Amino acid sequence: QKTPQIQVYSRHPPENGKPNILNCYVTQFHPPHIEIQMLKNGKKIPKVEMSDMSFSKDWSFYILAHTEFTPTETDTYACRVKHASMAEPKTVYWDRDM
Amino acid sequence: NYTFRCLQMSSFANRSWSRTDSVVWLGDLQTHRWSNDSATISFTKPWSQGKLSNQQWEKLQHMFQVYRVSFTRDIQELVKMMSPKEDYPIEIQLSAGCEMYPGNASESFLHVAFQGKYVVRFWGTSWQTVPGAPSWLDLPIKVLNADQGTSATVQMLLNDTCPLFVRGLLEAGKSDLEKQEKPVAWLSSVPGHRQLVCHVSGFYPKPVWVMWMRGDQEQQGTHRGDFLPNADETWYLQATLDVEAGEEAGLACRVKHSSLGGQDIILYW
Ligand SMILES: *[C@@H]1O[C@H](CO)[C@@H](O[C@@H]2O[C@H](CO)[C@@H](O[C@@H]3O[C@H](CO[C@H]4O[C@H](CO)[C@@H](O)[C@H](O)[C@@H]4O)[C@@H](O)[C@H](O[C@H]4O[C@H](CO)[C@@H](O)[C@H](O)[C@@H]4O)[C@@H]3O)[C@H](O)[C@H]2NC(C)=O)[C@H](O)[C@H]1NC(C)=O
Ligand SMILES: *[C@@H]1O[C@H](CO)[C@@H](O[C@@H]2O[C@H](CO)[C@@H](O)[C@H](O)[C@H]2NC(C)=O)[C@H](O)[C@H]1NC(C)=O
Ligand SMILES: CCCCCCCCCCCCCCCC(=O)O
Ligand SMILES: *[C@@H]1O[C@H](CO)[C@@H](O)[C@H](O)[C@H]1NC(C)=O
Repeated sequence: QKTPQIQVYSRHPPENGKPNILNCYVTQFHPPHIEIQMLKNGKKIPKVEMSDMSFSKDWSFYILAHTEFTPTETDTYACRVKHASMAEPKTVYWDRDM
Repeated sequence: NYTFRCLQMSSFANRSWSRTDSVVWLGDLQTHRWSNDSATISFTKPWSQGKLSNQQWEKLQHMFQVYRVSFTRDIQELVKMMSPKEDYPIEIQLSAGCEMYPGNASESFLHVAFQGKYVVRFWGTSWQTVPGAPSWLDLPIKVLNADQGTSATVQMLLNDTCPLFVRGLLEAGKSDLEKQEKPVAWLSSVPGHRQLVCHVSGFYPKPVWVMWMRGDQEQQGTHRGDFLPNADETWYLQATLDVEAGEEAGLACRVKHSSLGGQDIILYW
């Protein structure tokens, strides 16, 4: 059992009011069963696309989730992960630079 | 030097629930997917059939179709046999394929992990446990090796089918494998020492150089992050530099990448 690492970053330079794509890359976890959500102001984004799960040379699993988004300076965005290795969901916020 | 990797992930939760999903990679590009939900393998590239005729592809797929059902029943049987020492849930992963070289191009591999630990490989003409694997695998592997037909097929697939197919793939997918996508960069920081961050996104292929400079002098504290994938088969990388406030002036992030052709990105703080 390995705990997932979560990295959240944008596809393009984040410019306020301009449509973009936010990525949530979840890696280094085992077993493969996982639930990933992306949040806008703490609320689940319904349209989220997920890559096929895969695994690395060390046998740990990884997956990419992404969703369309428009940064502003009034909305927060996060990726939230539920996995057996952790007693509670892990949420990581997009830091507005990444 | 391309590696072709077929990755199988099988989960067995109990006797009435299991799934097997596969993804196939040529270097860092996905070429096939096969979900437990689908009857047939899906192409993720227009060129994913490589140089195989419709008929040869159909035969290869039929073999994988039979294999997927057989594999499932075999593991279910291996558990019945070995239980209680090994019971559900169970995760099995298989990594199989070949790596192509110059001249006559290849080495093949088939590695198997149980519960996330590498335990078995196919090598030479038979399955073998790797040194340090648990002794309960002894009988299952003897039972598996008793299937001479499977061994012959696996040897063929690894020694002959895999390199031939991959030669055709490299040929048919040449334009994509050699595509050039340009990075875009932008700067940021968090506010007394500031961490400066140079973000580079949208580049393909993976090799890139990113560095903080002050004129022509390289900033040795430049720390490169991991390569992170974008969903559109391009890459993302960031490079950071710890600085003292009132020192950012003069600093610049320089980006070199094959797609730029001499027109490096240089972004001044
Ligand atoms: C797919 O490709 C694999 C290689 O990746 C082939 O595997 C080889 O298969 C051959 C024959 O089936 C094996 O050759 C035999 O080697 C024995 C010694 O093996 C050891 O020593 C060598 C180094 O010399 C090591 O590489 C190897 O790992 C072992 O440690 C010999 O003792 C054998 O000779 C005896 O048998 C033959 C008949 O079979 C007689 O003619 C001889 O007189 C003698 O009695 C034999 O030479 C070889 O070991 C395998 N290689 C490996 C690395 O395991 C598969 O055969 C191939 N399959 C297909 C269908 O292409
Ligand atoms: C993965 O796919 C397999 C094969 O399509 C499914 O296996 C069947 O499961 C049903 C219903 O539970 C059984 O009654 C059948 O006998 C199984 N068929 C074979 C040939 O294996 C399986 O349900 C799928 N797994 C999941 C979790 O959806
Ligand atoms: C032992 C594999 C050697 C490779 C043989 C060539 C097959 C190329 C086609 C790739 C599609 C296979 C999809 C993965 C199936 C699986 O492993 O369950
Ligand atoms: C088997 O596992 C599945 C998947 O978690 C579960 O839904 C089901 O309740 C389990 N029990 C059985 C034996 O069906």
